[PDB]
Amino acid sequence: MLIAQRPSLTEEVVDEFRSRFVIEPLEPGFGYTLGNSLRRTLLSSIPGAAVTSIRIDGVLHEFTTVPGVKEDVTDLILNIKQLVVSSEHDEPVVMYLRKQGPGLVTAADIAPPAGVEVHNPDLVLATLNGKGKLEMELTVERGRGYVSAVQNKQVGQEIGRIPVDSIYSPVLKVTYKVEATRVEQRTDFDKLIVDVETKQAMRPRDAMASAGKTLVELFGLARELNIDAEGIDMGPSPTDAALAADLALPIEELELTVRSYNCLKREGIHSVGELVARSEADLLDIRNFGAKSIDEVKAKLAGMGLALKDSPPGFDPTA
Amino acid sequence: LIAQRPSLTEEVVDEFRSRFVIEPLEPGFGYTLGNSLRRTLLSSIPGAAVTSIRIDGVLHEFTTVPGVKEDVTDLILNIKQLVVSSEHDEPVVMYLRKQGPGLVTAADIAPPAGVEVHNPDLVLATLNGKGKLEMELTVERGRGYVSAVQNKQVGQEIGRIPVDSIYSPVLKVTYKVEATRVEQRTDFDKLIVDVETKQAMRPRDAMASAGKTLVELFGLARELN
Amino acid sequence: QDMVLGLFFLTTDGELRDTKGEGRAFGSTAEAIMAFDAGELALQSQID
Amino acid sequence: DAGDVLKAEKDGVVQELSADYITVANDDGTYITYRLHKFSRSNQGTSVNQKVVVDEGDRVIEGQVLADGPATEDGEMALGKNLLVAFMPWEGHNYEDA
Amino acid sequence: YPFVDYSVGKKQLSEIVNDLAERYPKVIVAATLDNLKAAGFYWATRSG
Amino acid sequence: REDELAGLLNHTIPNRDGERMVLPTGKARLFDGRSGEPFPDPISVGYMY
Amino acid sequence: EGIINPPIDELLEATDSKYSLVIYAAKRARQINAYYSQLGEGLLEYVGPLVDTHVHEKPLSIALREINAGLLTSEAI
Repeated sequence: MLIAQRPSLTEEVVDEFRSRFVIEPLEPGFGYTLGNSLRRTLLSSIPGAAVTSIRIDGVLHEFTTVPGVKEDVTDLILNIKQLVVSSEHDEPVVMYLRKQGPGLVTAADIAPPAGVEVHNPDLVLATLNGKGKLEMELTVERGRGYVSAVQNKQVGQEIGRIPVDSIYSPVLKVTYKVEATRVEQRTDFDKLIVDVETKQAMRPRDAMASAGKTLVELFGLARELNIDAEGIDMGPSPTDAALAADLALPIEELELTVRSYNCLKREGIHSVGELVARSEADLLDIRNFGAKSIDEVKAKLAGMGLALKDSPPGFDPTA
Repeated sequence: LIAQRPSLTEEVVDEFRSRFVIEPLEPGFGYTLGNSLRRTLLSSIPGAAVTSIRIDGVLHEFTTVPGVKEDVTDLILNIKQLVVSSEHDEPVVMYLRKQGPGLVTAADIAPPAGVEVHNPDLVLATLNGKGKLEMELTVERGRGYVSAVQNKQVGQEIGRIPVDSIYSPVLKVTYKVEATRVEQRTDFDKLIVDVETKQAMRPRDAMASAGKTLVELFGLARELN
Repeated sequence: QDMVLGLFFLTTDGELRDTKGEGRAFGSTAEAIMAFDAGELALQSQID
Repeated sequence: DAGDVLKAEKDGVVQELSADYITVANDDGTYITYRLHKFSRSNQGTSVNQKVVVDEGDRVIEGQVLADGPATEDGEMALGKNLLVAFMPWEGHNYEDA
Repeated sequence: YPFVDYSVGKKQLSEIVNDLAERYPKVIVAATLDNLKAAGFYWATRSG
Repeated sequence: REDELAGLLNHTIPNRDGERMVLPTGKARLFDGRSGEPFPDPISVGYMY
Repeated sequence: EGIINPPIDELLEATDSKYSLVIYAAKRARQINAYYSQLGEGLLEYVGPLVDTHVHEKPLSIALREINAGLLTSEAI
């Protein structure tokens, strides 16, 4: 069947890393079929990297306070958790923080090894007073979604290891809603609004693209059961739908040198499509050839951007 | 981080009942997919259905045909449960003709080429010795439920009776997710979708159509980059 | 009605509820929501 | 007892049957034909329409029900329908007795 | 508005609404009332 | 009597899948039509006229 | 947006009470409507609108916007 009204997706930017996408007009229903799916795929189906556990020093589990630092263990763990990192190593990778003396120990004082990066060096991790020392170790690894310290507790016991919650997913908060939008035609056509908020690393548009790709793969998994199965046909794919105005037009050219147009008219070319592809060999072999005529059929041929030997659409002439 | 991709398999419980098993999905990610598939299956699977009739000696719904045991408003309810499939995009027509005593089962219709009646056991009416039935049923293609009012044509005939159309080959869809907790030092879901259709097409075709529709819909979001 | 009930069930103590968590510290409300979506936290459990 | 259900007067065997009438051959040799209302109108503007519950070959005793009434099903009162009901508030669409 | 941090039945909600009406413009009060309505309906549906 | 209803609720004919959907407390376990996630607690269901 | 624009609190900063604001806005709306009706014919004392408008906007809304922006004055006669 034919949808008869292709939905469109439009983005709005609220902050540096906060966006609001609108999809409309969706058929009756269909605002809930792909709203929860998009939200969950965004929040749990994008790879990321994060800290798994920390080793503050040789002495800990004195949760009252870590000597030398103003804050307490829980605040330090939360500050570490706010850290955003990117990694390429499948195995866990250990980096060190070795700030000393009084002052404010921040993320820029970390010493990541090769293959990992910290995207917000300006984050503050703690404050040291009275010439204190903070010799900390951070283990970073990759994953998906939110996995708590539970499922990260290690049966093997180490004196200084403390596991922390891991926020792998780049997107931090996603919400969605649906509304009625149609007036001209019948009402009950759904408009879907999704608000996405991520972290410093990735922009919302990339997250949306990745989620869409993953869902497309997931549902192609089921569409493969019987490829010759009818569904709801969107129809006019925007790219070729727009490019049909200039790529497959029967008129070879509108404004160009009359000499070249006349030469190429009575030589086996009627629509620009027959010329766009396989251009060099056709222009060379046959009697119709030109040296500088290329300038008239290569540069000025691109009415809205086109190169030759390009695959032409509509290979069947609508005679 | 797992590098394994989800995979789908099929099992057959009856000729019109299947279980599709998808695994391994991300934790807390099976219910959403199952419900999306269920909504697509119950909403937008194309099919064919009857959309109007006309009987030899009947002018409106609220009357009765001499010789038949049912009102003309009960024959309509009886042919609304008539499961058919069509291949012509035009409004095909089939004819029902019966004479003498007996039950007018759905097997007594003479469909043209390209259309079928898939439950040749439904009882449409019963005729006595002095009764005869002659009617023509119009078959069209669509999806979802289309009311009689929407089926009214402009400037129709006096004897044309529009009928409610139910273009839906899917009967009952459900799902369930098992928390496999497979031994990979991780936890994951395993979705099982049970699909039953109304003897018009196999559940595999319905699932394929639903997947095609959902892929088309999510493609627009995929290409946002 | 049906709004007082919702805002009460939302904001109430876990007397006889299956309160899970009860000691976890979260860096923001978004992290708490992410933990709740997974079967790890209860809407009434006391957390930091 | 309401009087809106067609009841056989004398025992017999249904002779001929159609949505408009039922002719039964009584046991004492006499034949009686009952007519049924079809899409009539009641005082309140509703529709009075009687179905048939017997078949051609059946045997009927006196008092047996031969045709339903406006709101009866096989002889007994039926004013409504059985629906699968769930008790719960749902997004406020059933708020305050809706 | 300061953090509430206590069970909110009908008396508490009435006091909160009275405070909002007394201390805030009318548009903000209407917006807050609509927010409360939507959230209450949602969590009453999810209440059990 | 309520005793008979409570007792009978535990001996109904199992459905085609071999399970009884309504628990002995009279409450079933529903699913959300829109979000797809199950409702947190069992919900009372049945047939009403 | 709609009938709650401009807010009543902002409007009341330009008058004494709701009762006077009602008459103020109504008189301005009547002036605007009369200007529209007789715009084509010979010129008259009526003026306005003094703010950007829409295709077919209610004159009362324009009057309220003008009052809120502070482009009108009410005397006593």
